[PDB]
Order: sequence, then structure tokens, then C-alpha cells
Amino acid sequence: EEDALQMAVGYFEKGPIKASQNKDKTLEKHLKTVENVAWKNGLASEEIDILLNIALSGKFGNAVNTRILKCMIPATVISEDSVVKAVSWLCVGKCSGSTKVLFYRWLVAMFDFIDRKEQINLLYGFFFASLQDDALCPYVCHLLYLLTKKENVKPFRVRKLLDLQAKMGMQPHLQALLSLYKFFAPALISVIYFKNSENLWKTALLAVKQRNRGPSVLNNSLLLHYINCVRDEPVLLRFYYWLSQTLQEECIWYKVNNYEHGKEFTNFLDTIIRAECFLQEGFYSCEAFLYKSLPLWDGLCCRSQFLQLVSWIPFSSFSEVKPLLFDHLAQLFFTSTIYFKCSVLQSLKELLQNWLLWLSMDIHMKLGGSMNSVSKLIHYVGWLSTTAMRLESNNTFLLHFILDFYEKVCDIYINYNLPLVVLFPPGIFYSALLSLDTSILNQLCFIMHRYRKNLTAAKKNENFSSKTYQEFNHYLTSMVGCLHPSFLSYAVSFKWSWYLDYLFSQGLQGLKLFIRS
Amino acid sequence: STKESKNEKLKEDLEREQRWLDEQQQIMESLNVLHSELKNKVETFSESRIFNELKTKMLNIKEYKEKLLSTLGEFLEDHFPLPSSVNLITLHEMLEILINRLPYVKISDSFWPPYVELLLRNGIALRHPEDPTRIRLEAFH
Amino acid sequence: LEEKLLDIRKKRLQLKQASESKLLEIQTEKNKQKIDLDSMENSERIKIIRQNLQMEIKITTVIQHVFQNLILGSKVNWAEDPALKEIVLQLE
Amino acid sequence: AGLSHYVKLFSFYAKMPMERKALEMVEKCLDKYFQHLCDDLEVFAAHAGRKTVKPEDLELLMRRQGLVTDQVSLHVLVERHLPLEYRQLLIPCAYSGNS
Amino acid sequence: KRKAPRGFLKRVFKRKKPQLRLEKSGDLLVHLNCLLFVHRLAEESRTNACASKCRVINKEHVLAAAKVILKKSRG
Repeated sequence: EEDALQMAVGYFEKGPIKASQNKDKTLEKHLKTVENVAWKNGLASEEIDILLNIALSGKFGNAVNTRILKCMIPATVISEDSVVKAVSWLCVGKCSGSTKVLFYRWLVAMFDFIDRKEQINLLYGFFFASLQDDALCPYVCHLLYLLTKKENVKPFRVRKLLDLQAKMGMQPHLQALLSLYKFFAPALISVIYFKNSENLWKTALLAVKQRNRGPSVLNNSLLLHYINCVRDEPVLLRFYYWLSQTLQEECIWYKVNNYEHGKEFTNFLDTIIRAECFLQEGFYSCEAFLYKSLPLWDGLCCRSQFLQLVSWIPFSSFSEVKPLLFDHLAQLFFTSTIYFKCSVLQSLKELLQNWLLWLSMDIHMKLGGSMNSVSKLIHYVGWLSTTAMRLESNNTFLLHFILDFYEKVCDIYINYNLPLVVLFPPGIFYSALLSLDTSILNQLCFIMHRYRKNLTAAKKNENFSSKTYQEFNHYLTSMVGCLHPSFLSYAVSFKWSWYLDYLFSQGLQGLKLFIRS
Repeated sequence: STKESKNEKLKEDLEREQRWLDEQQQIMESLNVLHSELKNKVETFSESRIFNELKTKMLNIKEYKEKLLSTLGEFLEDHFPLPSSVNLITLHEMLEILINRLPYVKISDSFWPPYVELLLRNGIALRHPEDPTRIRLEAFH
Repeated sequence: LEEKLLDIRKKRLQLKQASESKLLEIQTEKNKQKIDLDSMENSERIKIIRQNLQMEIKITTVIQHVFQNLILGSKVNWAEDPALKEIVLQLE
Repeated sequence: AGLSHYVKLFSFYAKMPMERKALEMVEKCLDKYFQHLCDDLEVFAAHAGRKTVKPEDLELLMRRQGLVTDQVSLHVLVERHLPLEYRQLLIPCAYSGNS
Repeated sequence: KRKAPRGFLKRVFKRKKPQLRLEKSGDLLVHLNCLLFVHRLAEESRTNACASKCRVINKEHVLAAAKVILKKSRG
């Protein structure tokens, strides 16, 4: 009926309203009641777009009465906008200025639904030259904002927009169009925003959407992949220079507020750390900033952020990185509480993982002088973590993080393919074996089992062979003979095999793995 | 309380690293197929063949120009001169020739004022900002 | 979780160094296209036809834009005509 | 009304801040301008012999202000100030049906 | 501001003179008359404010502006 009713309206269009026997409105009101259920099919929307506005009855109330609810059911097609580009033809009929305003309002509001926005984009100048009209400007500007592309920014259009701005007043629509043209080829420079009066039509547009449903580089993750794939100079040098001048200016910003600036710099350091974790190499401006700002650094000022930048450091020789960084992450390590000792042994635990990731590929990409650097890092942390339990009297919370570091030191050969199985210092292994809680005892036992596995694996493909095996057997005979108050407490909570099964069922995973040896 | 936080930041970082690895595999296959395609696709470009493509563009653009100008001869018969005052086509082409090598005069106020105010409203030509007895064709370049 | 994270990180580093190798190969292939550009800079007959293209499209971007402003202002009946339909919607 | 719209135009035509009591004086200035325009138009039309006033009776009054000249014709000034649809009705375009 | 009032201009024309027949687009042309009037007033007020070197337009500048603009704009 909807198609037949609009052909009936067309029959009214071929004759005068006085000569007609029936009302022109009532049929269109039945059509409006239909639109309240279903507005217009693509062909139906096309037809009611093309004829009802050119020259015929199309009363400025009746035409608008439709145009309010004339929106498409499926979408708008190319043939819809074609013959109504002959409605913007703007002549003896002209679809007069009130219905013209409604027309461009419809073109903005239903601009989300076009099968080919490219065809309308190729109709750019036709709407652009209609922008000279004062009544159409606030809506033609929005339409062109949704219509714009680089091929439509010819310099004569730029100077026409500037002439419109000079002749007319400063307007948010023109301001939006000019800022967008500046976003494109900058023939103009200028420094509201999708603000529509279609909010009343948006409720209708909301029903239409429901009906359709029923029928410089840090804050860019999609471009961060590009710089992840180029270790070029003109890309990591512009990045070095922005990053250094942002870690300096925003760090000087600390020296004036230090209270609210510690939430944007902290949230900027967090984005830096996230970008480094994604890109998987320490930015050359973040060790250059750490080397500058570590001696000045206190314990808690951006602790979780400074000690995540330490983890992302390019692999350097320990004789050249220890004095610059590890001599200040020990000056601070030994003078700060357990919550900085654990936040550095966690920092250097991730640093070891990052230095081993880039060293496994140095085996994949075809050593000895880089080998001695990760070995020295482990020995230095093992020196940090053996005197940390001296300052803190073998604090179990600190020992948990210490063995978390060596949790990634045992599993070097199996995991990172590096022949760098490096054992505990005696003061750490024996103070974990003689600890009082089972949650660090079984961690040490698991690390011993992983040391067994890695030494056996290193015996296969092949100093790591003589002294490491001697000290490891030293640790083995000490622990396997001792394998205990924490276990005493577990036994109080409670036939040697039954006791072992009770321990094993109570989460004793590392102990079970090492006993299975 | 800190090994639960480590496990939380481990699961969150595991999801984030899985997403990053998926996006890395995508730009791995895409980069490899782009290298394979561009290998012996744009590398097989001769300077002589490159100039031949520019000659094809010469003929295509010349035929597009002869299409636009043929339509400027056909459709502008709907316009048509009626009754010297110059024909609209001729005064428009005398605008175009003047801007073609430049001028800010272009018509020196060509006659039939409905015709000069025809090609002034739509953006075809412009008045001179100081002496408005002289015309310029909007500098479409 | 840490084992899976280590495996994912090793895969990602392998596909990062591999991607840098592939993108460096693509960039040096673009440099290889740059000497093809130098094969254009000989300028015995590429320059003249390039200048003719620039000086004739600028006439084809004028008559085109006096069709977006002449199939607009007049009594155009713009798209209700098969002839102007392929000449309106003018390609850039 | 019209004078209120005109002082709103004064805001973007003077491009420099104003005072409310000063725009109330621009109100009487606009009324005083019209008290001359309506009886200058009447006499310019009366010499023309027409009880109505036609556009060409007003380009002559434009020449009396002198802001229309041989260099800046009547059709020029409508271009620089009135909008497109507000300028379509005065100057004749050409569609073989020139307004 | 891009506006031009049809109705109030005709009402003012009828109020000041009860005997006239301002044509279909003669309202448009009297609106252009006052457009150029207000343009002249704005520019010459800028001029005489520069003469007084006042950064803000005031009563004394526009009072002198009236006796010049509305006198030459008079027919």
C-alpha cells in the first residue's frame, strides 16, 4: 500500500488540488501512520525524496511533515540523492528556504546511512556552493564536515570559505569546517563540534537505528606498530628528542607542584612503560633519563614507574651500566625499606627477563662478552639480595621477591637457551632452606628442581660445567639431607608417604617437583 | 597480597601480550605478503614504460577535457545567447583564456549583465576586491 | 602464566626482529624504486609531458569546477538527465 | 525588532565591544536614519511619478549616499553584504528567465 | 551574524510612512540601504574613536558619527 499510496499522491501531483476530489493531506497522513510503523523502503524513500520537493504540491508544511519522518528504513541509495540534487537545484520551485533547511537537516541526520558515501563526496562542490546561503550554512557546514575528503579541498574552496568567514560572522559551523580543512592540506591555518539541531529528529533517528538493527607516537597503538617495525634513525631520533624533552620538562614540573603533577607524569610514565612492553626494547631516552635522574631519585617518587623503566633498558656491558644505574639502585636499595628492596628485585627481575629475551635472539641471530654481562647482573643482584636479608634480618616478604628473581634465573637455559645457569649465593639458598614459612621453602625447592632440569639440559648441548655443578651439588646435599619447623607446623596441622601426600595435596608443588627428581 | 597483585597484573599482561602477539602476527603476514607482492610488481618498472603510462594519462586526461568541453558546448545550448553582448560560451572561454596564463580583468566587464552575474554567484568568477569593474575566474588551480 | 607470557614474548620478539627485517627490505626496495625515480629525472621527454599534464589538468580542473557551478546555478535539471549524469559526478 | 537585529549586526560590523546604553542610542540613531529614508524615498518616488517605490528609485538614493559609484555599481554592493538567497531576488541572474 | 529581517523592516516603513507600496523585493533593497548605513557608521566610528584614541566605542564618538553619517546618507 505504501508504494500504491504514494503513486496516489503522484496522481494528486498531476492535477490541481481544487480539481481533486479527495484531500491531498489525508493520504499522506495515512502514509505518516505507516512511517510510524515503517518509514520508507529504499525505493520508496528514493521516490518520496525525488518527486515531493521539485515543483509539485509538496506544501511547505506537507513536504516538511513528510521530511520529518521521511527517513529510510534500510538506508539511502545513490538514486535517492541523484534526483534530489535537482531539488538543491534552487530555482522557480527551489523547495523554499524552510523546506531547504529541513532538507539539509535531513541530509546531515541521515548521513550515517548511505550505501556509497563516495558518490556524495564526489558531489562535494554542489553542496559547497550552496553554503553561500545564510539559512543553509549551519547545516551545509555539518554536511560538508561529514562529506569531506582530501580531493575536495581545492584551494579555491579554501579561499571561498575564508571569504565566507570574512563576509559573515565568526560561527562554530564555519570554524569546524575551517579546522577540518586545516586538518587536510594546510592552505589555511586556524586553531560547535558535531552539534546538531537534529536532536528532535534523533529520537526518530534513534528509532531508525533500532529499526535498522532489527532489520608524538605513544598515544597511538595502531601506529606504534610501525615504529616497532623500524629501528631507523629519523624515527628513533625524533622519539629520543621528544621523550627526553618530555621526561625533562614534566620532571621539572615536579619541582613546582610535586602533588598533582605526580598523576600526569605518572600516567605518562605508565604509557611509556606500556609502549616499551609492546615494542619490547627500552627506549634510548628512558635509560638516558634514568641515568640522569637516578642519583637525584628518592625511593618512592614514581617508584613503580621508575623501576619499570629500569626493566626496559638496552642490553649493555655491566662495566658500563652498573656505575651509571646499578650503583644508584644500590645506593637506594640499601637505604630504603623492604617495599623498595622488593620493588627493585622485582624491577631487576624484569630487567633480567628483558636482557635474556634480547640475548636469546642474539643466539637466533648468530657471545661470551654479552654472556658475562647477564652473569654479572645475576651475581650483582645476588649480592643485592644477600645483604638485603642482612639489613632486613632475612625478611620472608623480601626473600619471596629474592627467589622470584632467581625463579627466572634457574629457568635460563631451558627458557632463553642461554648457557647461564647461575646458582644462589649461599646466604640466600640456605636462608630460604632454613626459613620458617612453607610458601618460600617450596619456592626454593622448585627453583632447585628447575636448576636440576637446566643443568641436565646444559649437559646435553654444552664455568657453567665445573664450579656451577660443584656448588649445585653442595646445595643439593644440604637440602636433600635436610628434607624443619615450617614442615613441623604442617605436620602439627595433621607413614612418611602419607605425610608427603598430605603435604603435596596442600599445594606443595615445588617440593613435589623436586622430590620427583 | 602481592602475589595476588602479581597474578592479576600477570593475567592482565597475558591478555595484553596475546592481543599484541595477534596484532604482531597480523602485521607479520601482512608485511610478508606486501614484500612478496611489491617484489616484481613495482620493481618491474621501466623508465620508457613509465613515460608510456604518462602518455596514456596524457590521452585519458585530454579525452576527459574534450568530454568536459564537448559538454560545455552541448549543455550551454540550454543556456544559449538570445539577443552583441557576447555569447555566454565565448565570454566564459575568454574568462578561461585570461586566467589560463594570467589576471584580475578576464572580462573587463563583459556585457549582458545577467550573464556576468550568472557566473559570479555560483563561484565561477570573482569580483576584484578594490575596483569591481573587472573579473577573475576564481583561480580554480 | 609466566611461562605462557615468556613464550608469547619470545614469539613477539621473533616477529618483531622478523618484521624489522621485512620492513627494512621493503624500505630498501622503495629506495630501489628511488633510482627508478632517477630513471625519470633524466628529463628528456618525461619532463615535458609531466609539465603538459600539470598545465592541462589545471584546465581540466577549471572546466570541471565550472560544471559543478554551471550544472548548479542555472535551470539545470542536473541529475534528471542521462547525459549530464555521467558528466555530473565528475571524477577527480 | 529590526533595529535590535541591526545592533546585533553592529556587534560584528564594529568588531569591538559595546555598551547597552550605547546600543539604545544606536536604536534612536537607526530610527532617525529611517525617519529620513522613508521621506527621502517618498520624494524620490514622487518625482518618478510612482506612488510605489521601485528598486531604481533606491539605487538613486544609494548614489545620494555616494557609496554606489561608477566603479561600484548597484549590483556590486548587494554582492558584498547580502547573503546568497537574499541577493538572488535583486540582481538578475540568467537562466533564460532572468529575475 | 548572517541575518536579514523581512517583517520588521516593512513594519518600520509602514509606521514612519502610511502611504507607500514597497515592492516585493524593495524591502530587500532598503535592508541593503541600512546595511551600508551601519557599515559606514561602524567604520567612521572606528575612525573618530581613533581620533579620540579611545579603545572602546562610546557615546561622544557615535553622537558625532550620527551628524555625519545620517547627513550624507540623507538624500
